[PDB]
Amino acid sequence: LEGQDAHNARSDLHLDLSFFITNLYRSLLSLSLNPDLELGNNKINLQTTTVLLLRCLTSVLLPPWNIRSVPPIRLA
Amino acid sequence: VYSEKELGIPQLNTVTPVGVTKPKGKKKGKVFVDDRESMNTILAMVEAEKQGQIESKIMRARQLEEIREARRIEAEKKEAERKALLEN
Amino acid sequence: RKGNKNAKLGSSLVVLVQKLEMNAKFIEERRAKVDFAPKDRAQVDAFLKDLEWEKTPLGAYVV
Amino acid sequence: MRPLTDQEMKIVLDKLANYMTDLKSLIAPLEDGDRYVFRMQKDRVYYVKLSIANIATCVARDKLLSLGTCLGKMTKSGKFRLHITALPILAQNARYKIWVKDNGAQPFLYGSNIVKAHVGRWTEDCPEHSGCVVYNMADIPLGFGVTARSTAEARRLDPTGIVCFRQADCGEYLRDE
RNA sequence: AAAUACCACUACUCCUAUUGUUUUUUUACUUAUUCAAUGUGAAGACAUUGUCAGGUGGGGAGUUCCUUUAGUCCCUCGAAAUUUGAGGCUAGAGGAGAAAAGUUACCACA
Repeated sequence: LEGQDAHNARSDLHLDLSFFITNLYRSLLSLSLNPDLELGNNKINLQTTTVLLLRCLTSVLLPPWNIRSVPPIRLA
Repeated sequence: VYSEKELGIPQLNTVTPVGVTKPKGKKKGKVFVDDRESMNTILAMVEAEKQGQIESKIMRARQLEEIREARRIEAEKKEAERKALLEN
Repeated sequence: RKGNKNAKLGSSLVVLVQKLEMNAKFIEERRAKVDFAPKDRAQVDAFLKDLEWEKTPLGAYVV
Repeated sequence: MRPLTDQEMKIVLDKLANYMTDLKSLIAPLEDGDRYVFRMQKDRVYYVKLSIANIATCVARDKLLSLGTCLGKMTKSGKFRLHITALPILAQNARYKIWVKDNGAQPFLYGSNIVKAHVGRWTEDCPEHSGCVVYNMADIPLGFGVTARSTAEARRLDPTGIVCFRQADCGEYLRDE
């Protein structure tokens, strides 16, 4: 969804990431108590789960597009 | 143009069944929707016609599947209530 | 309890978690009335020096 | 007081989905094993807690005047209409929302239609006749309505041109005083 | 309002002690009780459950009470003491039935 064409397609294509946002929100606590966070040019294939978590959180809270449109409730 | 409800037009049996119709000017028994599952199925249908047209076949299938699952859970809960009130 | 059958560990952990929840609640009521602006933190720096490790429900539990 | 029937629930949820995105959020269970339910007193629908409805059951029907939040009224012909009392729930779950300046917020509070001369922020990709909750520049829930044109048409529209049609504003609290 | 000298009574409020009764809260333990099994284990005096008095009942089944007025100053409850309030009685006036119905010098459209 952070690809440009998908971003412009968003409304027409009905591409909603609410499921992924909610899943990350519900899994934060389990990942926090997970003991294997640091047991580890690519943009997806990253070997460390904490690196993956920062990529997810950066995409959610600080998206490249519409950075000044993020819901304050989500941010808080 | 005048409404089919205003005009005394009889109901006609088609592929969509008329069912057991109710006599005119009499007590149409009120069935109440206060269950969380019944609200879920009505809500799922409402959101279906609100969203409408989807290009993705899998997305359309998932919309239909969530409506089907809502109906399945409603039927299960109603049958369970029937059993509960028939035995105990 | 959907494992093992170790009811001893089960009861020990259930009482542990109950006391942890009670202590968290206790902190809720005594912290609900503390001002913590980011340029004024006198109350939080003077929060609970005057209470000893046996008054808390978890203190009673541990002792 | 009584629960809503199937047709009544369908109509109420049709209006509510016309103005909102998520409705399972409204009917979802809470932490204490409680949920929000729908009730009807006289010709008005009330969005209420189940616990509150059950505890208010003891009040006589002719002496119960309000309960929870008044969501609207079912008309004589069987049509549901929302209210400025129902504005808050639309605020938590608004689909389309339009911001106005102070010089347009005061007219809207007087009961006028929103104009692009009053608008100061838009919602991108808004269909012609959709559901838009009207805010001021301080994100204060001010009202709700249906917009008259799409975003592109409103942008290319005359500065003195109707963009949204008013249905409810916060000035009705000065009606019922 | 009440006036103090004199000397008599009981009426509350706050404390103490033992020569005693109950009720409530917290905590502890199993015998009340709850759950699992078959040819004994866990929780716990809390839940659950039951009986009466009631409130609501647009849902299910069956059939076709309050308010005002005038009166005897006739009775009960509540209040204040040197008088009231609410009920009670006599007989006028208000409130086929959850499908919908009636109504408006009002609004919009036609």
